[PDB]
Amino acid sequence: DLANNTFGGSSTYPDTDIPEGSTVTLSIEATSSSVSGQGHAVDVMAPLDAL
Amino acid sequence: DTTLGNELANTSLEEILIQSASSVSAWNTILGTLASTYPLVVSSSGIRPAQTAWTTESDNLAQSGTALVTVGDYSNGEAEGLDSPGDTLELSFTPEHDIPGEEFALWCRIETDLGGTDPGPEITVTLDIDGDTYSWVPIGTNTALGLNWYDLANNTFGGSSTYPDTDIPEGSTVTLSIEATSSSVSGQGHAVDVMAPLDALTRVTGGSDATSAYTFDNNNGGSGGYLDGPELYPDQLILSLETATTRRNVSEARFTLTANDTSGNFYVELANDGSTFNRVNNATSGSVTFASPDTNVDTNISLNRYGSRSTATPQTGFNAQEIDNWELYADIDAVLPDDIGVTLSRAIIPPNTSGIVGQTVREAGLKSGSTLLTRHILAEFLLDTDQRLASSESTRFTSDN
Amino acid sequence: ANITVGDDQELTRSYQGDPVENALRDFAFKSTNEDFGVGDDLEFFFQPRETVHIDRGVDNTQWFRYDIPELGKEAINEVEVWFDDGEESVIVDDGTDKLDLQDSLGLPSPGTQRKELQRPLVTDISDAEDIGRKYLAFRNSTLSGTVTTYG
Repeated sequence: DLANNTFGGSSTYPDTDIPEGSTVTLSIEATSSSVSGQGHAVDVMAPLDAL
Repeated sequence: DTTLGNELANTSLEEILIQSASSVSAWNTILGTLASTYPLVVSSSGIRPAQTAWTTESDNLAQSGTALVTVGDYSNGEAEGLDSPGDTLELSFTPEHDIPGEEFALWCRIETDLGGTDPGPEITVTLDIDGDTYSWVPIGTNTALGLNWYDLANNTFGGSSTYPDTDIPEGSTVTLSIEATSSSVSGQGHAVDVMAPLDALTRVTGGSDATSAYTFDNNNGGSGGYLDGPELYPDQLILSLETATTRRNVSEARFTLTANDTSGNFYVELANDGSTFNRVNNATSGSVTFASPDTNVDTNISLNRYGSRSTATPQTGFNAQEIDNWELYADIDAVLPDDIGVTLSRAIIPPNTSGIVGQTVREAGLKSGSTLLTRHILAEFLLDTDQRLASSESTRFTSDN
Repeated sequence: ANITVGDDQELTRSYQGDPVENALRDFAFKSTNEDFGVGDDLEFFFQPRETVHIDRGVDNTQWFRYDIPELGKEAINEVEVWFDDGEESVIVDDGTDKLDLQDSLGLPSPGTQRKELQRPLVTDISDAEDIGRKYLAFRNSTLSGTVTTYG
C-alpha cells in the first residue's frame, strides 16, 4: 500500500473521503533520479476501498 | 401538620443549581465543542488532562539483545546501547486524543560511545498505527552525539528523512521500533537513556517547539538519579465552560466539585459579565460576590500537572488534576411575585437526586429549615431515572370580606 | 411612564413572529398578571391590575338582570409540552383536579385529562413550563358573570 503506509517518504494520504459519482484521477510520478536498476517497476496498480 | 410524612427529598429556594456535571454526556454538554485534538479526557470518573507525552526509562523498553550501558549521568544509572544490526528497542502507547501530525515529536536523550568521538550505527525508526507502518532514517552512518535531548521525528543527524507528519487518532494502538540497520565502528553502542514520544503542544502554547511546554533537563546529578521531565501531561488547561444562563439577576455564586488534587495553579474563575472573572485558588468549594447583579454566569477552570518524586523519570508532572463532579449555585429569587397578593415558588430537584429517583411521590410542601409552612397531596407519579422535578407553588394572601 | 412591570425579568424565548397582543399576554402571565392596552391620547400602557374603583356600586336596587356561571367545560389538569427540536418534554401537572375527579367519580387512579402540545423553538425548559402553566391557567374554572344596570 502507498496511501496509508510509507518507506522513507515525506508525507502520506490525508484521510479525506471520496464522494460517490466523483471523477477520480490518480497520478504516480518519479521526483528524483534512480540509483540504477530500471527504477521502481510498477507491475499492477490497485486503488481500492479496504472494506 | 408539622412535617412531610416520610420526606423523600428537600431543596433550597434561596440558592438554585444553575449548572452541574457528573457523567460523560453532561461534561460533553458544559465543555462545549472541544476539538477532537484537544488534550482533555472526559470519562465516567471525571474530566482530566490527556497523557500527552509518554516517557519510558530505557531499562523498561522492550528488548532485542542490544548492549547494556551503565553510567552515573544516565537516568536510573543505565541506558540501552544500539550496537548489533536488528537489535530493536520498542515502545507501545495508546493516545487519549488525536495527535496532529505536524506536532508529533520523538524526543530521545541519547549519546554515542560513552561520549567518545567515533560514529555509532545508522538508526531507522518505524512507527506502526494499528498496522499502518511509517518508517524513516533520522541517524546517518557518520555521526556521533554528546548526551542531550534530540527530536528524532522533526530533525535528522546525518539521516536521509524525517517523520512523515501523519496524524495519530485517539485510541489507536501505536508502536515504535528503533533499530540499528547497519553495524557500528566498534562494539560501542548508541546509548539511549530515555524515549519520549509526545505531542509538542504548539497548538496550545504559542511557542514553535516542545521546549515551550516540557522540561528537557539534561543533568540528573551524575549519581544514577532521574530527570525532572519531559512531564507526562500539559502544563495548564484553562477550560472555559458554557454559560450558566438565568432569567434573573445573580448577586453571588457558589461552586462545589470533587477532585484528586487541588495543588499548584488549580483554580475556578466566575464572572457576571463574561470578562470580570473572580478567582478561587486551590479549593474544591468556594463563593464569589459580583461587583453588581447581572443575569448569566461564565466559568473558567485551570487543570494542571502535579506531583514531585525521586525514584523514576519524569520526577515532575507524572500526575494530572481530575474533576469528578461539578456544581454551580447562584443567589437567585425562586419565590416570585405572580399577581396582586400572590407569590409563585419554583424549587427544583436535580435529575438524579438519591432518595427520590425511582420513588413514587405523593406529597409536597413549602418549608423553611425544619418548619413546614404548607402541605399538599399530589396525584401519584414515579420520578424516573433522568427526570427534573420542579414546583409551581402558589401562595395567596387574601381577606374574608 | 405608562410601563410599570411588576416582576421585570429577562426573556429566554425569541418572540420573533408572535402576534403583539399574544406576546404582551405572555409577558403579563410571566409578570404579575398585568393590564395592558391603548389608552386616551393613543398611548400604550402596561401596569398592575385592579388600580381604580367605581364608587357607584351595583346595589340590590340597581341590577335588573344577571347571569352568573362558573365556566369549566374546557378545563383540563395535565399538559405535556415538547420543546427543543421536539427533543425534550415537560409535563405540567395539576394534582388537585385529578384527585377531586378521582374521589368524586370513584376512579381506580387519578382522573387525568391531558393536552399534548409542541413548541419547537423553545429551548429553555423553564419557558416550556410557562407555556404549559399558561395553557392550564387560561382554561381553568372561573366565575364569568353578566350583571345589567343603568349608568
